[PDB]
Amino acid sequence: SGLRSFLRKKTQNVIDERKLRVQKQLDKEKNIRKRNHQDVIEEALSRF
Amino acid sequence: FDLDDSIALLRLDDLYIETFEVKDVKTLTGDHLSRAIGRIAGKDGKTKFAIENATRTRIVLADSKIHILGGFTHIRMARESVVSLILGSPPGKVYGNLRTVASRLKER
Amino acid sequence: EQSNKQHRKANTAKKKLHTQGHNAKAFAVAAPGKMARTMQRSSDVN
Amino acid sequence: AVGKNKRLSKGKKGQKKRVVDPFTRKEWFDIKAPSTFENRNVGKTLVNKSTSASDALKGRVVEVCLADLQGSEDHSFRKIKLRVDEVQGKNLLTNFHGMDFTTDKLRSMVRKWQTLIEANVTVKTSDDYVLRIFAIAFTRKQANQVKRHSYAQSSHIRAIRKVISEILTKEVQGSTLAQLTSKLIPEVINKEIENATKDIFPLQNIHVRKVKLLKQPKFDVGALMALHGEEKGKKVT
RNA sequence: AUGAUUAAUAGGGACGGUCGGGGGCAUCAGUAUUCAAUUGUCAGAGGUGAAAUUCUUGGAUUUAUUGAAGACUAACUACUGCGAAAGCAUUUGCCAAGGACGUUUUCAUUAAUCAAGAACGAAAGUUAGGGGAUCGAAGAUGAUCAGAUACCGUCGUAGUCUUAACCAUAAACUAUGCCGACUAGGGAUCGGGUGGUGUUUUUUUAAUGACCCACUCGGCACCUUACGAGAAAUCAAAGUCUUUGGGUUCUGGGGAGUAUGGUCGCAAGGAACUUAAAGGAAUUGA
Ligand SMILES: [Mg+2]
Ligand SMILES: [Mg+2]
Ligand SMILES: [Mg+2]
Ligand SMILES: [Mg+2]
Ligand SMILES: [Mg+2]
Ligand SMILES: [Mg+2]
Ligand SMILES: [Mg+2]
Ligand SMILES: [Mg+2]
Ligand SMILES: [Mg+2]
Repeated sequence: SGLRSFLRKKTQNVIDERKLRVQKQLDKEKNIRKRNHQDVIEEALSRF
Repeated sequence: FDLDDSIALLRLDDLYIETFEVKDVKTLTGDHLSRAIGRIAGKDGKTKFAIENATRTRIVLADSKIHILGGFTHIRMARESVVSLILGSPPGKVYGNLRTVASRLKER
Repeated sequence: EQSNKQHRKANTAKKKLHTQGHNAKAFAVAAPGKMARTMQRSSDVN
Repeated sequence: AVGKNKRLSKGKKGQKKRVVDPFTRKEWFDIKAPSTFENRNVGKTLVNKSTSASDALKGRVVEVCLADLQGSEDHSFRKIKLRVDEVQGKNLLTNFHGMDFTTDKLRSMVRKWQTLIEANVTVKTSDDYVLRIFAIAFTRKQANQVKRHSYAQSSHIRAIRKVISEILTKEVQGSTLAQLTSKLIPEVINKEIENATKDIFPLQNIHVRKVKLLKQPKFDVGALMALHGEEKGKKVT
């Protein structure tokens, strides 16, 4: 206990935070997969 | 601070916020600093709530940064108890003094 | 309820032998068993 | 403590009588900013009337937010110091003296889980104006990053610092201060630092934190008038 | 010029690109403290739980433009990094050093533990110079009112800094000898390397990054469990299938008092007497 419980709390929060971030990336990649599945001046400047 | 506590600033006209750091009281580093924060909060936050109830204030303990919301006389009373905890006073001794001042607060 | 566990601070039997100016180990008999038998008898004669 | 119970002090014995209101003798003066800024009117100041008034005026420094001078909140967090150099008919002609950020903005950018990169260079303009520039940058995490932090190795930091010093030195040397101030307002310097240091490591919140004026050459009224863009009197009878 | 075998997931050396708040010498910056110059205004400023010394109408405190001195590197700062430990956070350059990684390079037992014997060793402290801003043992002084604020305020010696030597002590901690082998799962991070992939990239100046996934060495750590251990707290070691042999160094056999046929130490100096007592108290009594 003491200081050691507090340090445990921080690591668990970071671990929980990482899970949320990773799930967001997986969700986004699924959207990209679905998206992939489904003026003269501007064309001259499309490369920029 | 909690929203309902923050509303007190709108409702009343004589509530202020006092702010200070742990390093201002004493140069604590490493585990010594972390233990000091735990001493202010106490187990389950009981020490922080004891100060809040006794002095009629609200305290936010953001790492080494302490903010106290309440009346001018009240926040000074809360500040002294917090500072004693930082200097090393055990929570039990601070709790006793809180009971003494808490008694005085009612009679007046 | 504030309790702090006490600090444990740190003359061996060997040093007791050398406490005198001389080394007590260096003045001993060859047969201690014979000595004890003879001391007890001589004490009774005295 | 003005109470009667307060113990008497030695200094209370003899006190000068207040017999003149100082603002009776003060005279108001209007401060004008260089042409590099959109809003020239930057307030007014006061001085004791000449018995001269100009001597107290010269060397006076006033600091004002860029938002007022440019009329846009995008510069709310940046302050510009202007120093009085010439006086003409209650108009105080001022020149650039320095630049700095508000403390609240500086504290906002500094955050945990990232590396703080700060670089400084002492360099002179083509006008022989010696000045010191401070730059600040922070690392950022990529779009697909999963690590909590975005720390950069000291090799990257030293590489980024070298690039920043080259850009700050290059622009100041190949420019006048009036030109240099013209660069500060649109923050083109920061965008240049971004692109140059980018391949080394992604960065965020790249800004020129502060500008100091260490030395000045001989004052030139002719140049000052050109920056601000003489008058006959009226017969008194 | 000429006799032997491996090349140990032993060791040493070499080479390659790295990595580091590792070290020494210079160098650059940053506000802050104190002081000083100029500047505007006028009665307080300071400090405490409350006050008093103290400073102040020759202008204190406060304001603005500067300068000088000596320290120190905030935020970034994290259960992250380096070093044998003590310790080490501004920039740039120089000097040498170093762990890990990569290697189809080299030597070939050169090793482990270590009486004897050697280098470094926080803070404080001793000798002799320098410096002396901040804080500050000692000393002086204000106040001695009130128990949550109950020891505070002002000046401040030695010291704090540095140069050349001494001192060698810390709760100098895993409160835990070293070397080697083996015995569980999990994913976070630092350094190196390998492969894939697609974003940020970008172009014959050159030069090489960031992120994601998988793997692999080395490291600071962490979480869940031990078919093991322990009385227990707990332990990936404090384990090695009922009682015991992988190698080697050191060490052992709490809190209060009582007395002493013992040992060693420890200073300075050249005159009472009253009635015992109502011989009293008293706004209160007789
Ligand atoms: Mg080999
Ligand atoms: Mg090498
Ligand atoms: Mg003044
Ligand atoms: Mg690091
Ligand atoms: Mg820094
Ligand atoms: Mg000395
Ligand atoms: Mg230590
Ligand atoms: Mg082992
Ligand atoms: Mg890796």
